[PDB]
Amino acid sequence: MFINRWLFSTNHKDIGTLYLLFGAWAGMVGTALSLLIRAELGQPGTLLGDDQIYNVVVTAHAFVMIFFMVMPIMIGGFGNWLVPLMIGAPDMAFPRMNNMSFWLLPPSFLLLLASSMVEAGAGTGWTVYPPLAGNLAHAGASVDLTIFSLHLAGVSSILGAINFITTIINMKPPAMSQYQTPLFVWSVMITAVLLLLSLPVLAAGITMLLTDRNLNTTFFDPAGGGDPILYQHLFWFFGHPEVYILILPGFGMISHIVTYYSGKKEPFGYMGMVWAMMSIGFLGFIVWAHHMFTVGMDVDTRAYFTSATMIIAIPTGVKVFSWLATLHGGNIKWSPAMMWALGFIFLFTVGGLTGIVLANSSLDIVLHDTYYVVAHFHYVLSMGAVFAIMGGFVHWFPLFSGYTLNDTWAKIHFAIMFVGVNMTFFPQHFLGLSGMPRRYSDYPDAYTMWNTISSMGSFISLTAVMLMVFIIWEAFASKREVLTVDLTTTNLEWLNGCPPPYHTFEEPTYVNL
Amino acid sequence: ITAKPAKTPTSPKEQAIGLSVTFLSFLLPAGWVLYHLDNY
Amino acid sequence: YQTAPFDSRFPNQNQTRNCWQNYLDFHRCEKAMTAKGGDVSVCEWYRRVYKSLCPISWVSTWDDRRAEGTFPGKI
Amino acid sequence: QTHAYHMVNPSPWPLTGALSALLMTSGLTMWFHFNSMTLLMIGLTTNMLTMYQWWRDVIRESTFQGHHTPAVQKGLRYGMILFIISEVLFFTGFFWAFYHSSLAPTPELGGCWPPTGIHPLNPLEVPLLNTSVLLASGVSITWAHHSLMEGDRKHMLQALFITITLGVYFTLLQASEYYEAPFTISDGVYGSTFFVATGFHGLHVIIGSTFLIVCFFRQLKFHFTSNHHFGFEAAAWYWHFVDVVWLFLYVSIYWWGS
Amino acid sequence: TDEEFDARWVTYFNKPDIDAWELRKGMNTLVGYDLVPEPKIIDAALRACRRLNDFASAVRILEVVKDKAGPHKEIYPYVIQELRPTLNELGISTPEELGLDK
Amino acid sequence: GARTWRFLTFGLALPSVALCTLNSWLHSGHRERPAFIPYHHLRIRTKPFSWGDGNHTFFHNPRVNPLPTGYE
Amino acid sequence: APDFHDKYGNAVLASGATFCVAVWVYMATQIGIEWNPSPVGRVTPKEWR
Amino acid sequence: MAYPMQLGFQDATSPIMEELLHFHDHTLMIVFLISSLVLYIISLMLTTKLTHTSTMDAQEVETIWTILPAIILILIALPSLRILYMMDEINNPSLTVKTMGHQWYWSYEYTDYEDLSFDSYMIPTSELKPGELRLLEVDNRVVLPMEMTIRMLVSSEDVLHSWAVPSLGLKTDAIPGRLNQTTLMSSRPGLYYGQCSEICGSNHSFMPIVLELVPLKYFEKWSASML
Amino acid sequence: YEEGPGKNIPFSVENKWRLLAMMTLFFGSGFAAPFFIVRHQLLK
Amino acid sequence: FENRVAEKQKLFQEDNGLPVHLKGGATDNILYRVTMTLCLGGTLYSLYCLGWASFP
Amino acid sequence: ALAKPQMRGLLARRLRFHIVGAFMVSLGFATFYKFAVAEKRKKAYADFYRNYDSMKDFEEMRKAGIFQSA
Amino acid sequence: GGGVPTDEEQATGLEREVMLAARKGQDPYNILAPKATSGTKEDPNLVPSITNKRIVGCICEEDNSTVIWFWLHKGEAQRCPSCGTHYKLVP
Amino acid sequence: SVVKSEDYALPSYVDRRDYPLPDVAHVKNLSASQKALKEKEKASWSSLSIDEKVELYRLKFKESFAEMNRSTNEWKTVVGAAMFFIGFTALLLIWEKHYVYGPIPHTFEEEWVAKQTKRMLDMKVAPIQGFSAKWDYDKNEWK
Ligand code: HEA
Ligand SMILES: CCCCC/C=C\C/C=C/C/C=C\C/C=C\CCCC(=O)O[C@H](COC(=O)CCCCCCCCCCCCCCCCC)COP(=O)(O)OCCN
Ligand SMILES: CCCCCC/C=C\CCCCCCCCCC(=O)O[C@H](COC(=O)CCCCCCCCCCCCCCC)COP(=O)(O)OC[C@@H](O)CO
Ligand SMILES: CCCCCCCCCCO[C@@H]1O[C@H](CO)[C@@H](O[C@H]2O[C@H](CO)[C@@H](O)[C@H](O)[C@H]2O)[C@H](O)[C@H]1O
Ligand code: CUA
Ligand SMILES: [O-][O-]
Ligand SMILES: [Cu+2]
Ligand SMILES: [Mg+2]
Ligand code: NA
Ligand SMILES: [Zn+2]
Repeated sequence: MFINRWLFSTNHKDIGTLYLLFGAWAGMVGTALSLLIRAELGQPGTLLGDDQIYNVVVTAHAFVMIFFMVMPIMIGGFGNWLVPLMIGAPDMAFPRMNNMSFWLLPPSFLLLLASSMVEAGAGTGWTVYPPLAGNLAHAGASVDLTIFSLHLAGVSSILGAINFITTIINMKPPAMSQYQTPLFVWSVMITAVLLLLSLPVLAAGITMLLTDRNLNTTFFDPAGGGDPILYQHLFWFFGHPEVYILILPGFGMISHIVTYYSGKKEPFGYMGMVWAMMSIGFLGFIVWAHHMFTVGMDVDTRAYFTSATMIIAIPTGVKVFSWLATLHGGNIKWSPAMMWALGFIFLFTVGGLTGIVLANSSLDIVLHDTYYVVAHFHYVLSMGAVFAIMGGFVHWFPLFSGYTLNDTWAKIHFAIMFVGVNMTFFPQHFLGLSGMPRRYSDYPDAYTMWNTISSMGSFISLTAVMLMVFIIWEAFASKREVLTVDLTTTNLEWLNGCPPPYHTFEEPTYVNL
Repeated sequence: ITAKPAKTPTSPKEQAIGLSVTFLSFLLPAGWVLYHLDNY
Repeated sequence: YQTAPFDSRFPNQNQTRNCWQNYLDFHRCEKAMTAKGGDVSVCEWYRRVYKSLCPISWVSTWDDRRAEGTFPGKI
Repeated sequence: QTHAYHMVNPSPWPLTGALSALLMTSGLTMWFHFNSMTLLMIGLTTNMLTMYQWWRDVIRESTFQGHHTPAVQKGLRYGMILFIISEVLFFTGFFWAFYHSSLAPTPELGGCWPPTGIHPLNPLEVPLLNTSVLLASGVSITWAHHSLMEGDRKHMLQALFITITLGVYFTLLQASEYYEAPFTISDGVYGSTFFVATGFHGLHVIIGSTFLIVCFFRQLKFHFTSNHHFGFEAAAWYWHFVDVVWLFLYVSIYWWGS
Repeated sequence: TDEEFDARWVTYFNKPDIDAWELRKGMNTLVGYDLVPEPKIIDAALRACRRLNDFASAVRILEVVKDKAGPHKEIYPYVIQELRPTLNELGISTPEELGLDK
Repeated sequence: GARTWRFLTFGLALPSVALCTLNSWLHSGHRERPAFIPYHHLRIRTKPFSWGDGNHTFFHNPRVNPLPTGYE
Repeated sequence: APDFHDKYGNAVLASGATFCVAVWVYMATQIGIEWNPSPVGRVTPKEWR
Repeated sequence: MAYPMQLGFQDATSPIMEELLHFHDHTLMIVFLISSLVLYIISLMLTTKLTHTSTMDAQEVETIWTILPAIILILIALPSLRILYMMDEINNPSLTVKTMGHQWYWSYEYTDYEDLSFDSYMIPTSELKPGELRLLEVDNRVVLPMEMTIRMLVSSEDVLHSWAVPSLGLKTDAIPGRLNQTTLMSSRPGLYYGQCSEICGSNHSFMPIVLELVPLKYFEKWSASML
Repeated sequence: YEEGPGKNIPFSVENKWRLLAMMTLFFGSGFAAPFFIVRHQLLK
Repeated sequence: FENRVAEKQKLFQEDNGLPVHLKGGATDNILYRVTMTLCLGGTLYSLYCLGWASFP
Repeated sequence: ALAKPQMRGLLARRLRFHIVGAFMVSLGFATFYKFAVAEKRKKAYADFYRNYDSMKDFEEMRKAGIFQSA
Repeated sequence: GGGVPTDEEQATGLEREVMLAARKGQDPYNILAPKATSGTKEDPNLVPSITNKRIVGCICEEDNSTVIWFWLHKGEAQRCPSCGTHYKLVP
Repeated sequence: SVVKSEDYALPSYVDRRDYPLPDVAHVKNLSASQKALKEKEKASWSSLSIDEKVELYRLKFKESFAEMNRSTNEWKTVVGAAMFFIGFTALLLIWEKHYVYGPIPHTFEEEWVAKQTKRMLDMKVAPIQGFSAKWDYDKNEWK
């Protein structure tokens, strides 16, 4: 029974559960790698070794946080649990293929940890640029195991994207148009389209890298008439959509959380929210070379990428102002999930704004490959993607489990993590303006005060992560079973009870025209 | 939300135990490695 | 002569082809002038420009390949 | 249930497929770095077993158990279109690499395309024959489709056999062209682009031909009805995709790149 | 217009055979708006409560008038002042008279 | 209809294949191999191949594919 | 009935704040951390050549 | 170079870096103002017991939502692109210097007249002279004439590097097989520091750049002495 | 299959102290792994 | 060939509780056991190969 | 007796008042920031360079022993 | 030129059930959107079910993006909590 | 009034200031005296006692608006506990400093910093605003 249920699953909720457990475990690995980075940086000098061990830890930090924590939790975990429920569907379109999207991830993660165990690791940066990642400067298996790890993660997400798009398009009640689906469901469908189109270009690029390393191709090797800059274009053609992939499900969750804890039946400006997500998705494909402003492209190209990147602020602004307008007039419930979402609105706004500073090529010359970039992306990742994950986890935990968290503990957890992430990343703006480079194991002495403070903030965030594990333990330990949930008339996923039965919507909803 | 009282209440002492075990599971193994870095 | 002037053919940050073209131009002029027993001094402008712009290892490699018979540009 | 969707029996093939992907990738690592093909051959074998049993079960579910209602078939249509879109974007990366390298040939190549020392194939010889072959196979598979819709078993089988024959002809011609080519994958970016882009296309021709062969044996066994034959539709959509990729390879790499 | 809005709501609550579902739908809809309902609307709702033999809902309506005023402490005592004749006629005790403000 | 697509298959498509097969047959036969020149952008070797002696491409043809050191 | 916060909130807030301040002030000042503050208004420059 | 507890950019050594400071001031004022407005509005939405929970009409307010941000982005892009094109403008350099990145040090070639080239390595910590800066000094500085337009050409002979000098507003990637151009003009004599700005392996943190700006006549005699 | 709170999970919540052990091993293994990998790379 | 689909419909619709991957009979069990043995055995061998490759 | 207070639109009235107040404050902050940061910086650079003597600065540095080349 | 089975001949299982039901104008597997009645207490929307409760979603007005969801139980007609539209279960 | 897990699909009771009249009464089952009180409620409410009026309220509703809207002392626990755990964090930092970190570079010695500071002033580091601008070259002292 246990094997049939948990290894042979064809059930969207159980597969969702498997993704949430996998993502939680990957978060711990990512948090440990984060602490190693900030332990190295937290006093001047050398703690672990030279930049090779250091950048193995930095590279693995990013891969684990992105591919093994955020994507599995948001898309595999919240997506699988919530999407079918929010459209009244009995499962995903391809419920068996869904299981393979999950089971590809343990092997993908195994390949990543093998990459760090063999030789000297892949100390490349998560971008894996050649020639440092090539067979001369990174001889041996590490970078090939990294490539294969990304191949498996990529297949997992492409098949998942096919599953989501098909499910969302094809499995709604016959009366429900796309314009009567919840915003979370829209956020997943758009994320899935981005996956579908972007991952195959990454796959092409890393396969070229593999062949340069093992089959004597020279895609990226000037000796054969190749170009390291071509690899950058192929990776970033993926990688800019990838950050929109990381945020969009978060925007969908935020919309639900803000609506719910404002006591509203609906988000403000639904069709503007849909327009804003599809506009962000579309714009996200035409801006990639803002990661390349220092490579030597033509001025007119830099002027285009500056301008197209800035455009993104307009739809994103509509979302932020619509969240504010959803709060407006609310009967506000100061829940832990509401606190996460209010932190997300503000801190994501600050990170988005530092992204707008970066979009200016002329200024990016001085900011590129410095900690100012690191400050921008951790405001939108540790204080944006992660704040939406935490808000969605504490909001839907009683749905998934049938048990309640201790809200006082969850508010304490929010307060500690809020202090820790701000302490960690706010001072990195100063490091970046003043010229500290990225991917350094040590720094000139002038940079000591802000590095020290930033490392102290990383320890506060460690305390928050340990406390979250206790909080989950205390909820399963205590067994406070849910009774009544408010606002089920506009939150379909709760209407089957907590947790819902294995099979839901065996009899579909009735919706008339 | 509303909920039933705990089926298996976790007393302050039991919560101190859980919290202490949780923290130690993170801190001891990492502590042991970082203490022994020089040895490595 | 101070350094290589701005060349409207090569107005962008990527100056690779400016180096390459001037190396070719020098060596093509040198072959033309030596063939008839002409004077290589007429080729001097291309020599100064490629020497200004071109990395020493690129010139050294290209010179080796011209001697080896493996230079892939037309001279 | 009172919906029309398919609740699938719990299945081991997702896990065997995922483990086959671990074995193939760790096996390629073992082959490239540890001089051994053992893990790779286990992975390829488990991958083939997984594919066989999974698609076998899809046939059982549909032809033999009746779970493919119109709503389920509509989902499978979207799934196959979206899969083909992902495969288009995979080849787009290889075309981008080709145009990048050939539009701006570097000094190492001679600053020219084709590079100094490269003697391209004549696009009017076997590449033109390969073009006629895959275009003809698009005509023959369209005949097969209309024969099946019209209830004509013998002509469906004849047309689909001709389509497969042409795919096999293409594969054998391309294998011969690979052996006869005076340039190799190690011949700089020209060899790299040529062999990786045409080589992934060749793999896709082999996959598409295999899919058509499955459809041939299913038709021999009377699985398809005149109105219900999504496996054949999907194979034909995939086969048109393989033809269109070839036309873009022919115009780009063989003709314009010569 | 304001007078038109108020008249619609007075008419709604004044329907002689208003049922319990309609009373609750009316009050639960009304408190969604950016206003404290005019005494005349509240009078009509309280008289509906009387026709529906529902004393408790009359008291709850007085509580939600106070709640909708937010920090504007002047509104509720004004509304109670305007309603005193109806409260006396129908025997409706205020929440304060029942200790339900504690 | 089926009849029209069979008419196209046998009346246009397969004749075209037969004409291109003729064209290829006629232009086949071995063209003289060009002088070996050890160009550095060709015969790339940054890692031995994972088969044979490490120095032969996968579909090495001795008649037309020189090694880095020239024709066999 | 008074809840956990009514009974222990004052003690938790007072003891928490007191602990936090004392241990951060100790860590900041008593264990040899180098903060590397600005020399401006602090360091008397000394001949180096 | 950077100084302890620094909050903003290193002081400008070049006119273009001055321009970048005033453009950053302009843009940061906008960033502050928008962040502050969002935080204030959050606090405003969360500090009243008044409620309005019925459906709200969106189209009026979405015109403000989109037009005002669009105008702000134009007000950032106009000066942004002015500086981008100023940087690109034709200037007529007096001198061309090349730098080649390596694992892990920079080489410099001054080949307009004579074959002058040398390597430039970090000074190990244990060898610093009293008063010298940890991780920033090099054995052989890149001596250059002050108040003159210089063409720098940047490449690599191995992996990627990137050649940066913050106080001059410079960062140009070092890519093997590529020759990237930037222009350098110091308003002042002095010593101007930067650090490798593309991950390049074991000693990425330890291959700095030191420019040493002096009058032309000193540069000419140094050049002659380095042959 | 079993339905309801505590049954729709691949781990047991029947005993809160066995659960604490399992959760400790689970999260603690993920958090420890990078430290042991660093140790492994340093001992080569 | 003759159309024997109806006989396969009867076999695969038999009310015997078997999942679809085993419903064809004993051959299905053999092929499942071979597949799963090669997968699990191969995975253990991959882990052995990692242990080996993790040291010089 | 108590006067009839305003009973309608209290949320909207509060919003109008505070959004105007936020506009007026944003204008105050842009004026302060123009003065305390941006103009301060323009004036610091203009004042530094107005009578700046690059050769005198070089001679100071040279006499301090800073240069390899002088 | 024959030999290909028809759906009439060879469709089975649920596919056959759906195809025979459509021939009779019946929708037991909920492929079609039901058409609304006037929704009054006298003319309620009739909601088929195989059990004694079914979830309704009410799109109260054409083109509303918000759907109102509730369980409809066997017995007296119930009203949408947003628009008051009446629904009555028919098990 | 006992709410049961198996009741999840039935109309339910909520105390919410934005949903004043919930879908069900708080108490549905009535004793003999409560049945008599609901009969009395059909007569003039002027004849109900204050106690009877409160009992009718409490049958219909669980909490009053004042009760459901009450403030709590929870902020004190949250803030104090968060400060505790932030304080605990400093213990981890003290441990790290004592057991993990070795000595920092010799360039942070007081005499090194005093010499480095002079050399930065001699090379006029940041002379417009940042650093040397804060030194008085005429008085040989910080401004
Ligand atoms: C979730 C992740 C995420 C998100 C969503 C974003 C969002 C954006 N990012 Fe970011 N970014 C990263 C993750 C993310 N980024 C990562 C990981 C890197 C580093 C990659 C690597 O090198 O490793 C990076 C790098 C990075 C770069 C390259 C810098 C460099 O390497 O030198 C740039 C360049 O333009 C950039 C810009 C932006 C912009 C403009 C947005 C926009 O989408 C932001 C839009 C948001 C707002 C503007 C705020 C809300 C708007 C309003 C309140 C309306 C009013 C506002 C205005 C008028 C301005 N990002
Ligand atoms: C008839 C045409 C069909 C050809 C197929 C035949 C055999 C191998 C399969 C190829 C699959 C396609 C592409 C893989 C890469 C390279 C092969 C390219 C095609 C090919 O066969 O190229 C040959 C080289 O093969 C070599 O190196 C051999 C390489 C063998 C191992 C390849 C390594 C695998 C790469 C990993 C694939 C990653 C894909 C990930 C999926 C993405 C996730 C979404 C060319 O022979 P040559 O002697 O150099 O020149 C001819 C001289 N007379
Ligand atoms: C040396 C080569 C090794 C490489 C590995 C791959 C090699 C071969 C793979 C060949 C693909 C064979 C696919 C066979 C699918 C058979 C099942 C099928 O066709 O199932 C059909 C549904 O389609 C469905 O699932 C549609 C299922 C379609 C998916 C297939 C597309 C190809 C996938 C290839 C893998 C990608 C590799 C890309 C490399 C980058 C069943 O429905 P019907 O047909 O309507 O029947 C019902 C009627 O009888 C009722 O009256
Ligand atoms: C980034 C995450 C890490 C955060 C910091 C963690 C805080 C450390 C927790 C405690 O860790 C322990 O510390 C002990 C010292 O206090 C070590 O004992 C060591 O030191 C003792 C004192 O000398 C000896 O008695 C022991 O034998 C010896 O192993 C012990 O191994 C280690 O497990
Ligand atoms: Cu060189 Cu980093
Ligand atoms: O990518 O931002
Ligand atoms: Cu980007
Ligand atoms: Mg860079
Ligand atoms: Na360090
Ligand atoms: Zn309705």
